[PDB]
Amino acid sequence: LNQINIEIAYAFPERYYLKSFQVDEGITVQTAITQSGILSQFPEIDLSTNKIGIFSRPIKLTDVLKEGDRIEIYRPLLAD
Amino acid sequence: NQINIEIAYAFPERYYLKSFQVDEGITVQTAITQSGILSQFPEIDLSTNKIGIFSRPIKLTDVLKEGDRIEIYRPLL
Repeated sequence: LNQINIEIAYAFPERYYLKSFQVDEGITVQTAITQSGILSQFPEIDLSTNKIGIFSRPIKLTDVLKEGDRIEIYRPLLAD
Repeated sequence: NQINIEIAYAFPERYYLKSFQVDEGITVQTAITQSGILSQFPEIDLSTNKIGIFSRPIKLTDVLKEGDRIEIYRPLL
C-alpha cells in the first residue's frame, strides 16, 4: 500500500497542535482527522461546521486553480 | 467566467499580497506569469522557491495528497 505524509494543524491558543502522520494514499480529510485523536484532545472541534483549509506543497505548476486559492511563494533558506 | 485568487510572496523585509480575478481553469503557472510578480521580484525562481497553494473551503471527502496540511480553524472571533 502506497504511503504518503500529511499534516494536521489546529491552533489551541498558547499550545498549538501541529502533527505529521504517515498514512495510506487514498485516505480522505475526514478519515485523517477522525483517526488522529485530535477530536479526543479537543472535544470542542465540530467537523460538521468547523472551517477547514488545506495547504498543499509541493504542487505541479500545471495544477488548476479554484475560487479562493492563494498561491504562496517563499524562500527555502534563511539568512542575512 | 472568473475566479478570485491571491498570490503572496514572503521575503525577509516584506510580505507581498495581491488579489486578482482570472479565468476559471487557469493553472498556477499562468496565474504567476499573468500577475507580473516575476518581473516585480526578479529573484523568484520557479524551480528553487517554495510554492504551495492554500485552498478553503475544502470537502471532508477530498482525498489527501503527499504533503497536504489540513488546517482546522477555531470559530471567530
